[PDB]
Amino acid sequence: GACFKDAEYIYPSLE
Amino acid sequence: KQYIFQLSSLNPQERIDYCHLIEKLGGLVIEKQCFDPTCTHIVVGHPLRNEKYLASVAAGKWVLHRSYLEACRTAGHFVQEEDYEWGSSSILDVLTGINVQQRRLALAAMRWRKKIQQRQESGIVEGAFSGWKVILHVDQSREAGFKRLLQSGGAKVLPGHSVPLFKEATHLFSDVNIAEAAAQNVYCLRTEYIADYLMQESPPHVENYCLPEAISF
Ligand SMILES: [K+]
Ligand code: NA
Repeated sequence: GACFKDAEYIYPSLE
Repeated sequence: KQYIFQLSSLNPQERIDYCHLIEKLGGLVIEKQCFDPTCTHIVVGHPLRNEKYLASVAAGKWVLHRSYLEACRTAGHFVQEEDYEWGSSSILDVLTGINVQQRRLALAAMRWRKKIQQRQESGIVEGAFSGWKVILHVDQSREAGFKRLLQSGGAKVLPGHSVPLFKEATHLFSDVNIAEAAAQNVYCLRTEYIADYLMQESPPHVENYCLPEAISF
């Protein structure tokens, strides 16, 4: 995968 | 028995030193960047709500503070992990300060490790998403990271979103006919449910995550 790029992505939370 | 490590959020000199140390103590290092479920142990410089950390939690890995590897170096062998777990009272006492987000991620890693490893000791390996059969409906840029995170926790990701898949599906996550999926006993949920399921001390209320078209079911 685009692991280095995707690593930045913070998963969404209702918190 | 066979220790397999990945490293995250560490400085360069650390990374080189710890890879050298792990190999010297008879461990394997997975140097590739994406989470690899072959690993047993992950050493992370700080918790983050990202794919690599959340996948380690969903799989119930040891999520450890770097002081673990300093203790191993002094001993000359891999030592007992519990007092070096990010969520452990021993580490939370060790830190000068921790933000609420990082504390919650640290406690989540420990909670899932305890649950998954207690069952592993009894001869069953199941991740946080065991029994999930998932339809993904997200932006193409996000699809691969959601798939990797779900598979890390034991979920099956179904091939696409066509109606025949609604019978086996348990969950459909959207950032396709939603009302028909909901009518076929599929939880149709916003994507926030996945992180919140891993992070919250009790299972989130699905009603708070239910997609509009599914609210009736
Ligand atoms: K179903
Ligand atoms: Na590797």
